Amino acid sequence: PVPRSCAEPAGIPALLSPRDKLAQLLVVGVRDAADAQAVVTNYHVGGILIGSDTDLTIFDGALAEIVAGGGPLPLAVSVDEEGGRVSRLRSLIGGTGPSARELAQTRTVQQVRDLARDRGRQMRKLGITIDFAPVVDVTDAPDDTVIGDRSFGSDPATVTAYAGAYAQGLRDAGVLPVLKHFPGHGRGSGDSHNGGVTTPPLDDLVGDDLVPYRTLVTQAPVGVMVGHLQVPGLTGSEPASLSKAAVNLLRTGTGYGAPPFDGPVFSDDLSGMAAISDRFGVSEAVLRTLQAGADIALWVTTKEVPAVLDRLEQALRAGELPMSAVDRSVVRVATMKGPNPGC
Repeated sequence: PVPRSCAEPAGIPALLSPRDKLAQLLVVGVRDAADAQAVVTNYHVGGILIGSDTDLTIFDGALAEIVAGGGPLPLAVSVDEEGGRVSRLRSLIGGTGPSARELAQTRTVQQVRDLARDRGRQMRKLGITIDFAPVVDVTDAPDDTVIGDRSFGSDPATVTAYAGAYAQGLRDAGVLPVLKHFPGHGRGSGDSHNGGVTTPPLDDLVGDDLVPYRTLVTQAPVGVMVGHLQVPGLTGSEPASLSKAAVNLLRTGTGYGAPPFDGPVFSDDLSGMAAISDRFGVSEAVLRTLQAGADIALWVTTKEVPAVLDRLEQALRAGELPMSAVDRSVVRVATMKGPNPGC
């Protein structure tokens, strides 16, 4: 029972208990209407994910009530909608369409902006507020590989032009675009989803994989998703999503030729991906990613939420996580969500 408020984002923390502040930083995948309604009513999570196993009849009237009942700001609703091989809402917004790789080869930059805006418009009518796209990974790997045709090209300038157009299209329609996967999955050693993955050395990334970010992180609003990527010279054997050194590079920008970034930062999926779940249980993974400076801890099921919040409250009392860090992220997510209607 968390009532809506007209307070400005910087002040939103004063309104909330510590448990509810923590809950604002969680985004979870849901099974259906009932699962989503229960997790929001009972635990007050900041958002939900329309994931691969989500029953899409949730859009038929259930969602608007679920959103209407949450507080103190509008519930976040997110989805994987890249097009081609990754298009959760294909049944509803006009099909998969072409892949990213196919787009950059067969349509202009402006036509790509057109398509993103139309698809984004249809997504916003359904209730979507966040799309985990565009991919800004750079690669020339085969179509069906883990990134493959999900990439706009093998050249950074090409990716900056086309991923930039896609993000602007979504932004045109009032949907938050999210660049992924920082600091570059395109030449990773494998698939994050069933094992540990390493990038080329940091120096190589700075001159190649990271170049699109230098200009795209400045075009607000925009989020950034950090991959489960081990980076030589930056993170050691820790995935980037759990590494404060990696998030700090994103925050400062200087080290790869970018201005600083103060927008919302998302972990990649913490539960369903072996790169994390081989080494960490869910509540420990959530603690780590918030310790790193991520604002949103993301995973694909609801059942872990009571345990996760218990562990995070423990971390607060034992000093494993300082309240200044929680408050700073709560302000970022309020800013992302925007004001309540009626204010």
